Amino acid sequence: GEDLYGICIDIDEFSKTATIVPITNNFEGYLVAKDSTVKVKDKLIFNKDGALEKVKATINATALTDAKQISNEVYLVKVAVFGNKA
Amino acid sequence: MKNPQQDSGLLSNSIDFRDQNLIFSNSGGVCTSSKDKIENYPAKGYPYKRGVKLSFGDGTTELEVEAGGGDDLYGVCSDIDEFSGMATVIPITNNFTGYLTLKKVNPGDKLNFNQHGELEKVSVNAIALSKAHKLTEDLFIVLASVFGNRA
Amino acid sequence: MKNPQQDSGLLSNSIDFRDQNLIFSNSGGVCTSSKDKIENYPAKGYPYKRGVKLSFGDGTTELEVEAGGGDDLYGVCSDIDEFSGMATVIPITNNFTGYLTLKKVNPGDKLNFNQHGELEKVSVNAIALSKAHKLTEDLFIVLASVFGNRA
Amino acid sequence: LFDENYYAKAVANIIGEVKDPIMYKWFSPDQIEDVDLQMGYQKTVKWDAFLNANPTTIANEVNTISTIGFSSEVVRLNYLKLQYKFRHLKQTSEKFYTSDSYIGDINNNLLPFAQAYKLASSEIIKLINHFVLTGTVSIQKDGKNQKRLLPNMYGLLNMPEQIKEEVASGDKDKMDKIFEKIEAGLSKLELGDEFSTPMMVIVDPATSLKLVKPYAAASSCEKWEDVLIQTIKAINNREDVYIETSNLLKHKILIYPLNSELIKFKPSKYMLPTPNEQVDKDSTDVAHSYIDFVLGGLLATRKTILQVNIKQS
Amino acid sequence: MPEQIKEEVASGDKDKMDKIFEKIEAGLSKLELGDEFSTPMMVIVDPATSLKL
Amino acid sequence: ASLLDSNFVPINFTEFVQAISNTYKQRRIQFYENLKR
Repeated sequence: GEDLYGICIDIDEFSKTATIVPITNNFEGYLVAKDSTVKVKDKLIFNKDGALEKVKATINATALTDAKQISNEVYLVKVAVFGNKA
Repeated sequence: MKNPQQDSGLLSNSIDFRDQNLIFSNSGGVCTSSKDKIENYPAKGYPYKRGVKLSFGDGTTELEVEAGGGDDLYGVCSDIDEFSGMATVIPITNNFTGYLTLKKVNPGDKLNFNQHGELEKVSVNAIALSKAHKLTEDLFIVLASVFGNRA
Repeated sequence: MKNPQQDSGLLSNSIDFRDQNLIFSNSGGVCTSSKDKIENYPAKGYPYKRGVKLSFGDGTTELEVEAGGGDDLYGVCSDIDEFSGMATVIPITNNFTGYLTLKKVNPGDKLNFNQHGELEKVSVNAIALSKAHKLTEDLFIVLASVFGNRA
Repeated sequence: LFDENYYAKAVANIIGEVKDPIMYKWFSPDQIEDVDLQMGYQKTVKWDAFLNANPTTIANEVNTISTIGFSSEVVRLNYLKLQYKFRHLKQTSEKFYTSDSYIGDINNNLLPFAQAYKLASSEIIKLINHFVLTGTVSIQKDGKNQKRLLPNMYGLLNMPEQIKEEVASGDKDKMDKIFEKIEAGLSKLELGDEFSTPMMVIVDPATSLKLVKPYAAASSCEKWEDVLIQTIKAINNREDVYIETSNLLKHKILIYPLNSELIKFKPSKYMLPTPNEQVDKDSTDVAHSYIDFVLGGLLATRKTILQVNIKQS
Repeated sequence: MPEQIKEEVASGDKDKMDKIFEKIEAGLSKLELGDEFSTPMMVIVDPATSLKL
Repeated sequence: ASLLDSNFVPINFTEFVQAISNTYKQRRIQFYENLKR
């Protein structure tokens, strides 16, 4: 939503510490998607659960590839996020 | 072309030191930090000294950058290698201060990128630090500092 | 451009010997006499493989040759040096046989030069010795023999 | 230098464990020559002649004679320099991760510099071999999102102006139809005076499986592989014919001579992976290193490669 | 060993070497050796199978 | 000037890279010599 501060790119469960890139820095990588209804050249918004869903987008995130499924609910999609819209 | 391909007829006079930077060959920024994030992308057309936007093909080939602006603005092209067809892009997240192409304007004016990657007076993107300088009949440059997107 | 500036990606196969002359780089005539009169003139534009006409400036500069025809026809350009900007002209008094640009035709057809130095079907100037050969989308060549002007 | 830099010593001590590329089998020893470049082009000029018209009969007196034309072709080979970056453990930090059997954090997927460099070099060599074979660079099984490359950069499979045959979808399993297409391509091949040279064929595993079937009623002691070898020996002046299987290829058959005068590989001497001097250090235990590799340099004469694609759609 | 290729030749075709070789070819097709396919191979057969071979 | 030669002492990174290239070339030559086809 409008409360987005950044994206967690790494995690360490032993120390329970999340390494995060701030929203002010652009990123290109694989993130969790809500479902498999995301195609290339699609505007994406973070939901209340922190998952990327197909589109009032405060940030400008565009999918580079299609949703790829590994588990029953795991959907990884390559996305480039490069700031906030206006 | 950033470097004039046509050969000069005369040797330059390297005696003066003033007004020797208002040239189209000047690549990069007037003030450059060592912590600036720089990317390289395939160049579609000639986006040099212009705002760039990401364009995706049919999926067979990877994404490229094309001269543009508006809501699709992705960054600012500050340099280009012609042999490899590669455009150097500073992301819109990173701030830039330097000479950029201006649509054919006074200091303090708020400038935004148009559909062709050219700055124009008014969301704002930059603030003019000088006036328009004419290099060719339709080529105008301006010193602007870009600080991202803000309404 | 007579010589393709863009470099080829592959070595040619020099095994065949047939149909290896229908190229735009072929300069001169298929049959050439040692007693032919040849002149060189400054080139206005690109009149290669086209009929040329004399054009005079304002008097400050000498005369030049420009792609043209009609009643102003002076000769046929068979070669050009790009470095010097010099077009080789065989006068209309002298007869020429070779490949010339054709307006975008069967052997035996009488052909005359148009305003742009291109041969077209019908005063007559030449006779087509073959059919039109397509080199580019708009580039057509034809083997013709020119024997002067005759109504 | 080794006393001052640990990474260079590690690379020198672990460089031997890296296997040779498999692309070396695809070319003869004389077909490959190294060039000194990292990014640029190498151009060569070839001169050809042609006949303008029918000959002139020398009878009595004549001044106008038929002419012979000449032409030049400039062929340019482009080279590209690419880089990869990988993360590893610091040399001083190794001792705090050196377990009894394994060295490196399993949870964090962190490895020592030597092992990380070995694995990265292996992957880069695999990518180089794939590019040399197919002519494209990609990391997807679908083959999409390929890297846009400079012109005059081609591989054995995407080389233009070569003999290309396509087996239809209906005849995807008909080895007779496949061999018909192969025979048509071999007929259209043009070797000229360099016919007396060994020939090389590269096939996919499915094609190799189909080859060993008896030639067709079924023949005795005669198989499709033997028939193909005889057919190629017919045109190569009964020279040696080699057959190789590559998992990179899929429903593709590639036939080309092994003569340096027709197809030559002039790669950069820095084409194979090379470590970079720049090392990204920080206050933590994680460091970053860079590997450089050069692509480009395959030069082939026109109409000297047979490329058969079996449409599976 | 689990997660390996297993083929079954039917009872009626126990003496049909062509059917046996068909099943063997299917198994060989379903084999997946990766890039290490350029390696020697080993086959173990019972004496009856050897006599049939 | 190859990494195979234990007597090689690289003065600098450029010489190290040159030795790497020479080692690659020598490995290619050795592979082609050992190949029997």
